[PDB]
Amino acid sequence: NNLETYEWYNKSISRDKAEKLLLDTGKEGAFMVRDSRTPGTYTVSVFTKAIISENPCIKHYHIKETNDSPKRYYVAEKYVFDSIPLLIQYHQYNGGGLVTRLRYPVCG
Amino acid sequence: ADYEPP
Repeated sequence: NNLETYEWYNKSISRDKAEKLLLDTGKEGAFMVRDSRTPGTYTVSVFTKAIISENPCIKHYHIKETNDSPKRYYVAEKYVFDSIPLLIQYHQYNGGGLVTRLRYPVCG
Repeated sequence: ADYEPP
């Protein structure tokens, strides 16, 4: 899955640490990803950087997988790719619909 | 329901 090797896929951590660490990293785009327990794929933990007061709006998503080619994973409802990372790249170098889309891989 | 539903 060459996912745990990227700059955002942790291990045995869980969105908890991702958020616990992402929410503490304070990086306008700090994100990670992990394969939950009952997940049919992997979940990404993203963390942006809000102006002020409002406070950061960190968030995570589960890269939904399908049965096409390539589109194998999707973190939205149309964003399907066979490369969570690419998908990540997509959710960063494209439109995106999640927390200011992917940006910075704060991979613990 | 258990993961920020995109």
